[PDB]
Order: sequence, then structure tokens, then C-alpha cells
Amino acid sequence: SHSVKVYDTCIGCTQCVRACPCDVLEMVSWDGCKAGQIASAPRTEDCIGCKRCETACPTDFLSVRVYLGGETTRSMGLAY
Amino acid sequence: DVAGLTPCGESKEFARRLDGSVKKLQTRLKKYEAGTPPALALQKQIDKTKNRFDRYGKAGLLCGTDGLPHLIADGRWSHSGEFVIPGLFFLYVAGWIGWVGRSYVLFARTADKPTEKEIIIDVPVALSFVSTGFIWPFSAFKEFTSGNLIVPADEITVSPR
Amino acid sequence: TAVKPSAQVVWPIVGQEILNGDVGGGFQGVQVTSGFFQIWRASGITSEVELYWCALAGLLMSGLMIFAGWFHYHKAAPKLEWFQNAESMLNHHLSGLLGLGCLSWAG
Amino acid sequence: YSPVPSPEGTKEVYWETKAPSSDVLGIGAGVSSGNFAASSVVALMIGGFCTGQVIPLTSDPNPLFLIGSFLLPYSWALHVAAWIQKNNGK
Amino acid sequence: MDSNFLKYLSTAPVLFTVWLSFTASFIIEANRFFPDMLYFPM
Amino acid sequence: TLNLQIPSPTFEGSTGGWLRAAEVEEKYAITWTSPKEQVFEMPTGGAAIMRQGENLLYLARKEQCLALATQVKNSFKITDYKVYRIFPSGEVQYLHPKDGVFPEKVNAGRVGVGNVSHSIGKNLNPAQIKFTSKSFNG
Amino acid sequence: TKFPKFSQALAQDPATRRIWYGLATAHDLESHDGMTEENLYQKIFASHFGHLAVIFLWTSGNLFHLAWQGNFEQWVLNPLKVKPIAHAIWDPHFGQPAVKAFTKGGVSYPVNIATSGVYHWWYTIGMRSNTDLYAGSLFLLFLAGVFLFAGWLHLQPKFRPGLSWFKNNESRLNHHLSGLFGFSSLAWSAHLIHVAIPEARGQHVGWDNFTKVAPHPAGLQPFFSGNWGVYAAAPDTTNHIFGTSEGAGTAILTFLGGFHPQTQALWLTDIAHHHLAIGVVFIFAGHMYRTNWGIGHSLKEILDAHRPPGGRLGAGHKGIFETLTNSLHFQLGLALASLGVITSLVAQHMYALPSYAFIAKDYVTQSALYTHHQYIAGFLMVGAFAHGAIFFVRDYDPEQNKNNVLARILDHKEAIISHLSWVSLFLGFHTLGIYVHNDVVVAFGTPEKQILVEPVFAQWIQASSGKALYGFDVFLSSSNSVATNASSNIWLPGWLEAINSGKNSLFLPIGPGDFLIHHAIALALHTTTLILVKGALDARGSKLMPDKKDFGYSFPCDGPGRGGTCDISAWDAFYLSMFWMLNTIGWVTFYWHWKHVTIWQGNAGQFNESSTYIMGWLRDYLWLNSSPLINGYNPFGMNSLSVWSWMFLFGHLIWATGFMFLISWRGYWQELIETLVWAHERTPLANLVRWKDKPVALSIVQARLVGLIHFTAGYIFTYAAFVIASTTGKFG
Amino acid sequence: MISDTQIFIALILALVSLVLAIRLGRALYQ
Ligand code: CLA
Ligand code: CLA
Ligand code: CLA
Ligand code: CLA
Ligand code: CLA
Ligand SMILES: CC1=CCCC(C)(C)[C@H]1/C=C/C(C)=C/C=C/C(C)=C/C=C/C=C(C)/C=C/C=C(C)/C=C/C1=C(C)CCCC1(C)C
Ligand SMILES: CCCCCCCCCCCCO[C@H]1O[C@H](CO)[C@@H](O[C@H]2O[C@H](CO)[C@@H](O)[C@H](O)[C@H]2O)[C@H](O)[C@H]1O
Ligand SMILES: CC1=C(C/C=C(\C)CCC[C@H](C)CCC[C@H](C)CCCC(C)C)C(=O)c2ccccc2C1=O
Ligand code: SF4
Repeated sequence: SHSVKVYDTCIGCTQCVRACPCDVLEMVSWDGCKAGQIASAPRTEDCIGCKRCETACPTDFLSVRVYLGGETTRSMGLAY
Repeated sequence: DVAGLTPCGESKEFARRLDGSVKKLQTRLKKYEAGTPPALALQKQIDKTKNRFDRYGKAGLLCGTDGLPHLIADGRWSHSGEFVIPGLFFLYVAGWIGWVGRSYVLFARTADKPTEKEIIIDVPVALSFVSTGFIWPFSAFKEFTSGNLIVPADEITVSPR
Repeated sequence: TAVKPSAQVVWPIVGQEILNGDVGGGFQGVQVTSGFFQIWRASGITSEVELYWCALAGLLMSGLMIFAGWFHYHKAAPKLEWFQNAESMLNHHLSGLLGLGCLSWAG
Repeated sequence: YSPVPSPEGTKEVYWETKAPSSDVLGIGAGVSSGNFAASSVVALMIGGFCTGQVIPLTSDPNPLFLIGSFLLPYSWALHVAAWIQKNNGK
Repeated sequence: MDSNFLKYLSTAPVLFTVWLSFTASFIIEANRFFPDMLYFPM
Repeated sequence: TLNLQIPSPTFEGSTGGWLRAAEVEEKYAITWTSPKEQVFEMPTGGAAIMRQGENLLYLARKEQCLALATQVKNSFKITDYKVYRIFPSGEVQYLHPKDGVFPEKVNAGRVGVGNVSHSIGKNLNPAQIKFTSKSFNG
Repeated sequence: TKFPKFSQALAQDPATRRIWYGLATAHDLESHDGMTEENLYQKIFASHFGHLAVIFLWTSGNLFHLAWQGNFEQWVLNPLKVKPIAHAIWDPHFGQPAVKAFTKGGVSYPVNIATSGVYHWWYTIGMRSNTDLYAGSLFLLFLAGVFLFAGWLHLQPKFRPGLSWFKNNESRLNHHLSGLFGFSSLAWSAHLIHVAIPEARGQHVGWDNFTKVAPHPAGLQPFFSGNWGVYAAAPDTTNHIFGTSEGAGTAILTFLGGFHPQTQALWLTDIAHHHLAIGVVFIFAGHMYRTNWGIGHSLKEILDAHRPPGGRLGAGHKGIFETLTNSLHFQLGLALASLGVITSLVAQHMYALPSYAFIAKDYVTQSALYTHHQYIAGFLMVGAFAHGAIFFVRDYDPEQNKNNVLARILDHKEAIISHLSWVSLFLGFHTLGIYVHNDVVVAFGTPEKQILVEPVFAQWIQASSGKALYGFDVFLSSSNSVATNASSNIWLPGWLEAINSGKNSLFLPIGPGDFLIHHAIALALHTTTLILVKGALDARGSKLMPDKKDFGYSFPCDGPGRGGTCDISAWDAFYLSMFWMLNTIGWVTFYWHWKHVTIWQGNAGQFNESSTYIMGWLRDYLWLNSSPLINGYNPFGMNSLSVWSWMFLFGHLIWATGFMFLISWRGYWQELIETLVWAHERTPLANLVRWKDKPVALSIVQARLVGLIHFTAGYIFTYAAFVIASTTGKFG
Repeated sequence: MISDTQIFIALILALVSLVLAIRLGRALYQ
């Protein structure tokens, strides 16, 4: 399974969660940003590694990061 | 002479090249009537070939055993017109071109929207800049010595090491 | 059977006049393979005056087409209902474009 | 990672002063700068003299001048050591 | 001269094409009137 | 819970549907309610017509179900959809929305997983963590 | 699935990617699960033992296959007319005309004609019959078995060495310099003096008589007396016939210089004194570092002490000791770079100064040896830069290298890459402009308008070595120079005779084509250096991807975001630089082969007139020499070149196949495999059979590697078939 | 030339090397 990390440069714009096709990220309460929310990755076993969240992130060099690791049936996008 | 080469004005194989070119053009000339425009064009080509070989033979160019002029580029003044002096001519022009381009870049940063100046050239200002390039070495050196050409390393973006 | 077709002549600049080869007929030029000579022989063109008039007709038709483009975009642009007539377009293009064109060329 | 081993008696000789410490001279750490300079001059003379005897090399070279010619590169390290000792208060 | 037409003429592709043709015309006329310059003549 | 008796949208069938791994490894289900009978595009290729009321559909991948959910959300304004995971043993695992609230909206009780307490430029070099099980994040 | 036992993540992969990635990461021991440094070093030591055993088995196989199926005993008698046999052919797919056409070399069975030059090497070092070839093969089989047993033994408990033993720099340097370099060279000089030189003079020396047959009539008494020059008296006469006593001398150590006039190779006494001197010099180098007895140098003190006081190098070389000892990849890059430099040196110096008897007349063998070792050189240099990039990814500690030389490379990496780019673009713009200029002016009937620069610097160097062709009259081409009078009594006559005779490849005459092709070679070297250095220095991060070191040395991309990040890793820079390395060795081997064929044909003016423009290379070298290669088989018959005629086409096939993995990318093939999975699952009488691993498309990095492998194999096989068949058709 | 017995001796030595190579491969495989 791929590993998804969220760093404290996140501004809570919720774009990465909306860009995720596999429902891997979600927004949780936080006090580090003005939006009052930070992204989180509780469901990285469903992460395919498409990096649409990384494309969606507006903070200069990305706050959400996907590290490709061990490939599974879900992560390989296999319908077979 | 230099490197065992012979001057082109006394080389027998240079003469053989000239004779072969002249006969090759003359055998084409033989198939056309005198006064026809192809005949005049071929005779003009013959005249250019003869003038080129004559000019090359009297220029102090060195010819190898192949029959072609060989250039000397070790810095000696006896062939200083073969690489050194034309190169400086390029050095005149190219140092001109970059400098005027650099000048336009320094102009373009001062405009309201620089990118529009980048795609749509200010033609009077660009013509002023291309006029300015005739004294480019002294101007560029004074730009260098006043600290306006080289910027310090702490004002340039760099990647994490 | 003995004259190579040639309809391109180069200027002598840097020795490229060598490309004006001996194509026969007392002429020097670049040999052409587009087949225009055979088309003009099939059409009955026997002189270069007729080719000059053909060039003038082509230039006039180019000007007419570019004027028609400017008029039919910038002055009088047809509506979407005009473009969405497939039946009329096929009738006119089958009978008038291909049909009358074939008839006039057969003539 | 793992500790990098060195032979016994390896010290830290990294220097940022005008001259290195004398420890970089190893066994010659206690030789004065004057002795180094005199040995450099003497080595230069003997090596140049021996070399100049053996420039017309034959198939039977004299072994003594062959050994003495190796003092010619030795004098360079000797004057470097002389400079090192002179700026070390020695 | 319409200023919008002049500004269109001042665009990078038009000026690029005109300047490179102008430079090519210099090289072509120089080689037409002074051909076969392999060297700087002494 | 997943009601297995929910009727399915009217589909003529296609070759793009689920393979043997759906009945052997895992399968996905999506349910949603429509206000009217209307034609939608299948995520596997083809057009189907969903009925008025509840619709249940089976897929091979979660991403296909969420693509259908996004399609019906932006084309039919349907947001009540639920996505479940079904195993061959019959255990049904509810997937989306996990706590009933969509993941782009903050809900109480959610805990942050994978959050790092520094910027990405403060990650360690590999040479500190070679021959060591320390993470590169610190 | 437990094939990749070293990777749990790979072993849980349900697809066919598991087998491929286990195959490609099997020897990447640093990335394995739970690898410790001591286990890493011990496995590396045993693997090095295994590779040594493989090398010994290959050499023993060459020796055995020659002693069994060769014609060495026929070839020794007539070296310049008998074609050397590499090994026998037994192929049941052959028809009878192929059996007839490969029956060469004076034997009654199909054989391959040797291009490796083992005949000349083994004949020069004193082997004459098939018996000693078999005995050498047996000895190397035994030695390989000994090294296999040592590899097993040095992994057994109470023999596994510690990390302090592996990282003992001073002891390993002293022993490998004094013994592995020095005493091996001294023993090879001993073999030349004791065995090879007497066998070159027609007197048999073997193990049965080498203790009673003195190498010199005076014995070891002149050595022990200090009258060493007695060993220089009575050298081999210029009438000496190699392998016979006719015209033989009695000297064992000379420095005569030049070539033996019959073999066209270096004097064996010169080789013996050379290897003796190399042994003495290397043993003197091998007493330098302190190991157990107080005397000797310390490596850490030497590295830390050489900091220039002007501060231009920063802290100097402080911390380089620990960085080098702790990183096997930095060591591997240094070793591969040095090895590549010296195999390039071998390739140039062995054609220019051959040491093996009668090998300068074996044109196919010289071409094959040069091409082989130059391609090895390109591979080694690319590997050096690649493993240096791996050292930056995995092993570079900035905090241990504060203000170091490595850190200052990283701090002006942008200047280095920008100036490499500038010199590469400079070289390419003007070299291609001169070549295209010459093509255009020759096509227009005016070859006198070509730009032909005489390579006067290298001609001046040749004259400094004594070449009197160019009339420079300087150094060894001056009869009054101090270098000429210095060397007149020792080596100048033989060297001047060899360098001023146009019958060898010693400092071959050069013209404007040589100038252009060396500047093209400089272009290709600088551009490959640009790619490799830019890959190594941007391996840790760039502006597009500042956290690249978190992602490792090899990964496909960083996604389509930020503009797109295709081929951003340093492995991808290796992948791009492999094509440029193939291009550079291609240009070098094209130049070497075309020049040498034109000299050997007696038609060097064809090269002198045709190499200045690209059409000359395409027509007079590629098209002209392809005729015997493409006629190896035809509708009229076949001959012995046909296999190369096959292999040539084979290369043209497999090279093209590489393109498909380098042009077409993954998602198309992955969707096709989805369609194929549906087709197999839905087909009756075939869905009874099920795969155990799910079929997937090859990964991005894997596909780049596979396309590179097919491309490289096509490059190598095409050029090898072309050079061997062309040289055989023209000269053999 | 080489006889049959010499080839058999070489084959026996190669088989011994095969056994040693198998042992080294098993030792490296842990
Ligand atoms: C204003 C013009 C200008 C100037 C002064 C420079 C200056 C520089 N460039 Mg650069 N460059 C430019 C334009 C310019 N660049 C453009 C337009 C391109 C895209 C093709 C590049 C592509 C480029 C590369 C790929 C490289 C450089 C490099 C370099 C450096 C070495 C010089 C060199 O290799 O030149 C060679 C220049 C070129 C090959 C491209 C020049 C293109 C034209 C001729 C220049 C533009 C003129 C402009 C249209 C004039 C309009 C002004 C007018 C309105 C008044 C130097 C910092 C090299 C480097 O890093 O060295 C350290 C290097 O590798 N440049
Ligand atoms: C004098 C004692 C001695 C000797 C002879 C060796 C010898 C060797 N050690 Mg070594 N070693 C020693 C002491 C010694 N060691 C000590 C004391 C230590 C502990 C501190 C080590 C620790 C050690 C390690 C950790 C490793 C070795 C390895 C090796 C092998 C290197 C591979 C090889 O064969 O290259 C052969 C090299 C040469 C013959 C010399 C270099 C040749 C160059 C390229 C020039 C030759 C060019 C020439 C013209 C070619 C002519 C031939 C041509 C005609 C075909 C080699 C057998 C490595 C190995 O493979 O392990 C099995 C390894 O990993 N050693
Ligand atoms: C770049 C080459 C290089 C350099 C710079 C050095 C440098 C050094 N080596 Mg080293 N070495 C080298 C290569 C090199 N080595 C190689 C290639 C080998 C192996 C083959 C060795 C093997 C080696 C060993 C084994 C040892 C060294 C040691 C040393 C150090 C001793 C310094 C010294 O001799 O001062 C001594 C000072 C003097 C000689 C001054 C002269 C004394 C007086 C003034 C003489 C003059 C008297 C009088 C005026 C003359 C007339 C006399 C008359 C009346 C008879 C020194 C740092 C030693 C050390 O300490 O390790 C670091 C050591 O044990 N080296
Ligand atoms: C006559 C035929 C001919 C032609 C067509 C070209 C064509 C070209 N040359 Mg070139 N060249 C020629 C002859 C020719 N050269 C000769 C005879 C010489 C010897 C003096 C050179 C020396 C030369 C250099 C040194 C460079 C070129 C470069 C270039 C390319 C970019 C043009 C340029 O300068 O950008 C227009 C200029 C700019 C965009 C910025 C100005 C930068 C200039 C070059 C600096 C000049 C002043 C500077 C102080 C001198 C430093 C040189 C020093 C390193 C020795 C272009 C393809 C450049 C190149 O390939 O880039 C990698 C380059 O750096 N040429
Ligand atoms: C014949 C094929 C070819 C050519 C010409 C190039 C050319 C280039 N490659 Mg390259 N490359 C190729 C194949 C080729 N590549 C392949 C197959 C690979 C393997 C994937 C690579 C991998 C590769 C890498 C990895 C790198 C390069 C780099 C470079 C550049 C610097 C090298 C050089 O000589 O600069 C001189 C440039 C040239 C000779 C290019 C031709 C310039 C033309 C002739 C100028 C005239 C243009 C003309 C007027 C346009 C008019 C057209 C218009 C009318 C429509 C240069 C642009 C390097 C780079 O960018 O360095 C800065 C680099 O890092 N390439
Ligand atoms: C990128 C990567 C990152 C980190 C790791 C890494 C491995 C360090 C690196 C990879 C790096 C690369 C591969 C580094 C390896 C690089 C290259 C191959 C070094 C080439 C050196 C040539 C030497 C200076 C000499 C020529 C002889 C000179 C002294 C002679 C003069 C004279 C001699 C006496 C004799 C006569 C001739 C004359 C001329 C008269
Ligand atoms: C203070 C110390 C002074 C120098 C001492 C060491 C000098 C060199 C010693 C060499 C080894 C001992 O040498 C001793 O055995 C050698 C081998 O049997 C003898 O050598 C003799 O036999 C050799 C073997 O057949 C022959 O090749 C020699 O020509 C022959 O002279 C030496 O004549 C003898 O002196
Ligand atoms: C053709 C192609 C394929 C199709 C290749 C298929 C999947 C593999 C076919 C290979 C068969 C299965 C075996 C080939 C056997 C080899 C000759 C040797 C393999 C065994 C050795 C390694 C020991 C891709 O999967 C692909 C992926 C990404 C980018 C480009 C491409 C691509 O161009
Ligand atoms: S095209 Fe391939 S390599 Fe490029 S960004 Fe997309 S996935 Fe990565």
C-alpha cells in the first residue's frame, strides 16, 4: 500500500480531498491554520497512487505527499 | 610549409582539381549552342570556378595532398585571417546581440506588464537598444565593474542541496 | 519521350545553380514529378499563354474565395439553421458540385 | 554507521591557521626550520649534480648518482617542511 | 498607420520572420557580390 | 446496512462488468435514490437508465463506484449515495461516506492519520536512517 | 508467493510485477529487509569470490575448448596464414551447405574463426602445444574450485570477518598494492624471463626442466653482483625468427623500444623489464601506509591535512575519509571510473603498441579487441557516474561533510551543469555546422570550399614523439634537442624506426577529418558528462522536486502535477545517458574501423578525402563495406559470413523492438491486458486454466530498462557483426 | 592431441566445481 503524509504547511482548502477518486483523505479539525482544518489519510489501503491530491494542492511545494510502496490489488487498480 | 603542407598556388593536385572542375563544366557546356542562356550560365559558372581557384591560389592558403585548402589555427599570424580575425568578427557581433537582448530584458522588467513586452516588442525601444551595441565590450565591462552585471549568490534561487 | 519535365529554376547564389540540371529541350532547371505537364497536355493546353491565363484565373478565384470568407464571416454570417440542412447540402453538392462539374468537364 | 577504524596514534591534524602543526611532519616534527632549509639546499645541490651526471644515460649507469638523484624531489618536501616549521615557532 | 496593426506587426513571430529574412538577405547579397570567402584576405 | 433487495437500474448488459475476482476476492456496491427515471452513463462503459427511487449497483473497484457517485452528484444532484465493500463470506463493510458526513466537510470525532508536525523540507536524509528503522519524517 | 524472500512488499504483490522486480532487485542487498552492515559486507565478499570463480571458469573453458577443438599446434607453425579456430560447431538445424561453408581452419568439421586473439597471446607467453593449454585449463578449474570453496568458507561461522576488517583501509591498500599489483607483476616478469623468452627463442621450458634451464648463461650471479647490465648484452637480432633459435639473443632485460621487425610486436625483454620495474615501483608504493608497526602513513591525517590555506576549497578534504569508508557506492564509482579509464588506455595503447606476435596483421582481431574494450569502457564510466548518483541518494551525509569538497560541488552544481551545457552546445553547434557546411559545398561540386582545419596540436605532439612527417623539427624530431641527446643511447633508434615507418599503427598520420572526429568525440564526451553529472548532482533534489532523496534513486515520476515530471530521477538520467554512451562508442569505433580499413587497403587518401563530410561516412564506410556482409547468404548461395549476415539483421530487429518499450507507454498496454483478461476468462475450454499471478503491463522503470536492453543488444550485435564480417570480407 | 581420459578428468573437475558452486549458492541464500 502507498503511504500518504500531510505536513503542517496545509492551509485546509479541502481541494485534495475533493480531487481524490478513491476516498483516501478526509478533513479533520486542527488549530495550525486559519481554516481550522487539516487533511488526513486514514484509508491509504485504497490509495491507487494517482497523485491527483498532489496536483490539487495549492501550497508551494506540496503539503500532501504520496510515496509509492508495496503494490496490492487495490493500489494496482486491478478489476481482476 | 606548416605541418608539411604545400601552398595552393604551386600544388599540382590543386591544379588537377581546377582542371577537373573546368572539364566537368565544359562537357556540360558542349551540349548547348553558343548564345543560348544555358550556355551563358555555364560559361559564367566556369568563370566563377576559375576566379575562385585563382583567388585561392594567390592567398597563401596551404593545400594538403587531397588538393583542398587546409586552415592553420595554432595562433600564428601568417594564417591569422583564417581563424582568428573572422572569429573576432563573430565576437564583435555576438557580444553585441546578447548585450542588446540583455538591455531589452532590463527594460522589460520596468514596464507595467513585462510579458506583453516579451511577446510584443517595443520597436522604437528595441531599435534604440540594437543601436547601443556598437560599444558593447566597454559598456559591458563598466556594467560588470559597477556591480550591475553580476548579482550575488544570495539573491539567486537554488535547489535544496 | 525525351524531354524531362521541369518547372522550377533556381538562382545562382552559392553554387546551387548546379541543381539546374540538363533536362532536355535546351532548358536547365529542377526536374518536376507532380505530373502537371501530362495534365495540361490532356486538357489541350498547347501554349504558355493559356497557362498564364490559367494562373490569372487561379489568382482571381483565390481572391474571390478570400473575399467570400471575409463576407461570409464578418459581414453576413449564416445561422445555425442554415448549416443544419443535410438533405439540401447533399442534393446541391451531389447534383451541382459533382454532377454539373462532371458534365462541364465532359463538355 | 559502524565506527571507521584507524591505526593507533592517529590524531586530528585539521588546520585553519597560517601553517599546519608539526605533527603533519610525522617523525620530523622535532627538526628545526633551519635544519630543514639547509637539508633542502643540500639535497637540491646533490640531486641536481647527480641528475646532471646521469642525463647522458648509458647501459651501465652509476648506482650512487641514481640514488642521489632521488634527493631532487626530496628538497621540495624539505622546503615545504621548512616553511611549516618556520611559522610554527621552530 | 493603425496602431493596432502596428502592434500586431510588433509581435514576436512577425518581427522574428522579418528580422531573420533581413539577416538572410544580408548574407545572400554579401555572398552574391563577394563569393567564396573561406578566409579573411591578407 | 446494505439492503440486498434494492432493485437495480435497467441495463442491457456489457462486457465491461466485474470479473471472477469480484466473486473471489472482493466486490463493491453503490446505492442511491433518484427523484425520477433517467439515463446515466455506466462507469464500465455503456448507458443505463436508473429507476425512480432506490438503485443498487455492483462493481469490481471502489474507484468505479466513486466515479459513478461523482457523475450523479454533478449531473443529477444526488448526494445520498452509499458505497459498501462485500466479501465472498457475506460480510458487508460500509465505506463511503464513512461517518455519514462527506470527507471534504469537517466532522467531530475524526482523528488525523499520517499528519507530520513539520514542513516537508525538514525530512531526514537517508544517511541518518540507513541500517536503522527510524522514519525519514523524524 | 515467497520468491522475493528479501522483500515482503514484493512477495505480497498479486501480479506478474513481483517476478520482474524480484529479478531486478535480487542483488540490491542494501535495500533488502533487515540487512545489517556486517551481513552486507560478508555477502558482498562471497559474491566477489563467486564472480572471481566465474572468470576463472570462463578462462579455463576458453583454454579447454582450444585444446580440444582448436588448431593451435597448426597455428604456431604458420601464424600468418592459418585461420585461428575459436570453438567447434554442432548445430542440428544446419543443412549440408552450411556444414560445408563453415569447415575451415584445416579441420574436417564446422568451426568458428577466432577473433578474440587468444592465439597470439598464448603463443607469445610461451605455449606451443595443446597439452599445456589443457594443463592451464585444469589449473584454472582447480583455482575456480578453490575460490568457490573460499567463498563458502569465508561465510561460515568463526570465519565471517568483522566490519573493522572490511574497513581496514591501510592494510588492504598496502597488501593490494605490494602483493596484488607488485608481486603479481614481478611474478609475471619472472614468467617472461624464465619461460616465455626461452620459448620465444625455440628452447622448451616447462615445469619438468625450469629448475635446470637457466634463463641467462651467467645465471643470477650478475644480479647478485650488481652488474645488472650484463642482462642487457646480446639482445635479439633483427633477423630473429620468433619461436626458433635462428637469430636469437641471450638478453633477458632490455629497453630496446619499438617493435620486433618480424612479429611487429614489442620486444619480450622490454615487457619483462617493464613488469619487473612495475613490481618494484608497486612494492615501494605498498609499504606506504601504517598497519601494525608505527612506520607508514595515516590516511585520515593525509586527507584532513591537505586543506589549502587560502580557503578556496573550504574545509578541504575533511570528512572525506569517513564518507568514503562508510559508502560502498562512492568506492564503486571511483573504482569503475578508474577501470574505465584504463580499459580505454588498453584499447588505444594495444592497437598503437601491440605486444603479441603477429597480431598486428590480424585485422579482424584488432578491430574486435578495440571495439570490445571501448564498449566496456563506456559501460564502466556510465556505471561510475550512476553509482556516484546512488552514493548521493543513499549515503551522502551533509552534516558529516560541512563545507567539504563534496558540499562545495553541491553548492556550485548549477555552475557546473550550466557550463557543461554551454560547452556541449558550443561543440555541437559548430561541429555539426562544419560537417553540414562541408556536405553542402561538396554536393554543389566545390570541394575546395570546405573548411578543413589541420590538427596542428596533435601533429606537434607526434613530432615531439619523433614523427618527421610534419617537419615541425622539435624535441625528438630535432637531432640537436636535449631530449634527443638524453635518450640517444637508450631507446631512440628503435622508437624512431618504429614511429617513422608507415607499416604500423604507431602515431598514424592525421588530417582535417581526424580533427573533426576528435572534436565530435569531445562533444559526445562532454554531453554524456553533462547528463551524468546533472543526474548525480540533482539526485537529492531540484526546484521541480526538492524532496527527491525521500523517493530513492529510482522511481517512475512525481505525477502530472507541477507541469509534469517524466523521467525526473537519476536512474532516468542514467537511462538517457546510455544512448549517448552508445553514440560515443559508435563514433569512436566508426572512426577507428574506417581509418584502419583505409590504411590496411593502401587507400588512406579515401579516408583523408571522404571523412570531412557525412555523406563520405555513409557511402564510403557504411554502404561500401556492407557488401560482403549482406551477401553472407543470397538466392545464389551462402558462405561462412552468413551467421554474421543473420546477426546483423538480428540486431536491426532487436534494436527496433527496444523502441516500442521506449515510445509506447503503459496505460494503452494495461487496458489491452484488461481486454485479454476478459477474453481468457470468458473463453470456454481455457477458463479451466487459471493464472496464479494477475497479468499486468510492465512498470514504467521496467519498460525503460527493457527497451534500453533491447536497444543496447541491437547496437552491440549490429556493430559486432558489421565489423567482423566486413573486415573478414575485405581482408580475410 | 588431447585424449578421452583428459576430457573425462576435466569433466570430473568441472563437476567438483559444480558441487562447490551449489554449496556457495546455498551459503549465500542463507
Ligand atoms: C537576450 C539573449 C540571451 C542572452 C544574453 C543569454 C545568455 C546566456 N545564455 Mg541563453 N538563451 C536565450 C537568450 C539569451 N541567453 C534564448 C532565447 C534561449 C532559447 C533558445 C536560450 C537558451 C540557452 C541555453 C539552452 C543555454 C543558454 C546559455 C546561456 C549563457 C551562455 C551564453 C550562450 O550559450 O549563448 C548561446 C545562446 C543560445 C544558444 C540561444 C540564443 C538565442 C538568440 C540568438 C538570442 C536571443 C536574441 C533576442 C531575440 C534579441 C532581442 C532583443 C531586441 C528586442 C533588442 C548566458 C548566461 C547556456 C548556459 O547555461 O551557459 C552557462 C546554455 O546552455 N541559453
Ligand atoms: C598480498 C595480499 C593480498 C592479495 C594478493 C589480495 C588479492 C585480492 N583481494 Mg584482498 N585483502 C588483503 C590482502 C590481499 N588481497 C588484506 C590484507 C585484506 C584485509 C585488509 C584484504 C581484503 C579484501 C577485500 C575486502 C576484498 C579483497 C579482494 C581481492 C581480490 C580482488 C579481485 C581480483 O582478483 O582482482 C585482480 C586484480 C589484480 C590482478 C591487480 C589489478 C589489475 C589492474 C587492472 C592492472 C592489470 C592490467 C594488466 C595489463 C592486465 C594483464 C592481463 C591481461 C593479459 C588479460 C584479489 C584476489 C576483493 C574480492 O574479490 O574478494 C574475493 C574484496 O572484496 N581483498
Ligand atoms: C608525495 C609523496 C610523499 C610525501 C610527501 C611523504 C611524506 C612523508 N612520509 Mg612517506 N612515503 C611515500 C610518499 C611520500 N611520503 C611513499 C610512496 C612510500 C612507500 C613506498 C612512503 C613510506 C613512508 C613510511 C614508511 C614512512 C613515511 C613517513 C613520512 C613523513 C616523514 C617526514 C620526514 O622524512 O621528515 C624527516 C626529516 C628529515 C629527513 C630532515 C632532514 C634531517 C637533517 C636536517 C638532514 C641534513 C643533515 C646534514 C645537513 C646533511 C649532511 C649530512 C652529512 C654530514 C652526513 C613525511 C610526512 C614516515 C612517517 O612518520 O609517517 C608519516 C614513515 O614512517 N613514508
Ligand atoms: C561564421 C559561422 C558561425 C556560426 C553560424 C556560428 C553559430 C553559433 N555560435 Mg559560433 N563561433 C564561430 C563561428 C560561427 N558560429 C567562430 C569562428 C568562433 C570562434 C571565435 C565561434 C565561437 C563561439 C562561442 C564562443 C560561442 C558560439 C556560439 C554560437 C551559437 C549561438 C550564437 C551566439 O553567440 O548567440 C548570440 C549571443 C548571445 C545569446 C549571448 C552572447 C554570448 C557571446 C557568445 C559571448 C561573447 C563575448 C564573450 C566575452 C566571449 C567569451 C568567449 C570565451 C568563452 C572564449 C550559434 C549556433 C555560442 C554557443 O554555442 O552557445 C553554447 C557560444 O558560446 N560561437
Ligand atoms: C541526431 C540526434 C540528436 C541531436 C542533434 C541532439 C541534440 C541535442 N541533444 Mg540529444 N538525444 C538524442 C538525439 C539527439 N540529440 C537521443 C536519441 C537521446 C536519447 C534519449 C538524446 C538525449 C539527450 C540528453 C539526455 C541531453 C541531450 C542534449 C542535447 C543538446 C546538446 C548536445 C549538442 O550537440 O548541442 C548542440 C545542439 C545541436 C547540434 C542540435 C541541432 C541544432 C540545430 C541544427 C540548429 C539549427 C536549427 C534550425 C535553424 C531550425 C530551423 C527549422 C525551421 C525552419 C522549422 C542538443 C539540442 C543535452 C542538452 O540539452 O544539453 C544542453 C542533454 O542533456 N540529448
Ligand atoms: C558523479 C559521481 C558523484 C560522487 C562519486 C563519484 C564517483 C566521485 C562521481 C563519479 C565521477 C567521475 C566518473 C570521476 C572520474 C573522472 C575522470 C575520468 C577523471 C580523469 C582524469 C585524467 C587525469 C587527470 C590525467 C591525465 C594525465 C595528466 C596528469 C597528464 C599530463 C602529462 C602526463 C604526465 C604524461 C604525458 C601527457 C601529458 C599531458 C604531457
Ligand atoms: C651485508 C650483506 C651483503 C649482501 C648480502 C646479500 C646479497 C645477496 C644474497 C643472495 C642470496 C644468497 O646467494 C647465494 O645463493 C645463490 C643461490 O644458490 C648463489 O647463486 C648461484 O646459484 C644460482 C642458482 O643456480 C645461480 O643462478 C647463480 O648464478 C649462482 O651465482 C649465490 O652465489 C650465493 O651467494
Ligand atoms: C509492448 C509493451 C508492453 C507489453 C509487454 C508484455 C506485458 C510482456 C511480454 C513478455 C513475455 C511475457 C515474456 C518475454 C520473454 C523474454 C524474451 C525473456 C524473459 C525471461 C528472462 C528475463 C530470463 C508493456 O507492458 C509496456 C508497459 C509500459 C510501457 C510500455 C510497454 C510496452 O511497449
Ligand atoms: S506520463 Fe507517466 S512518467 Fe509522465 S507524469 Fe504521467 S505517469 Fe509519470
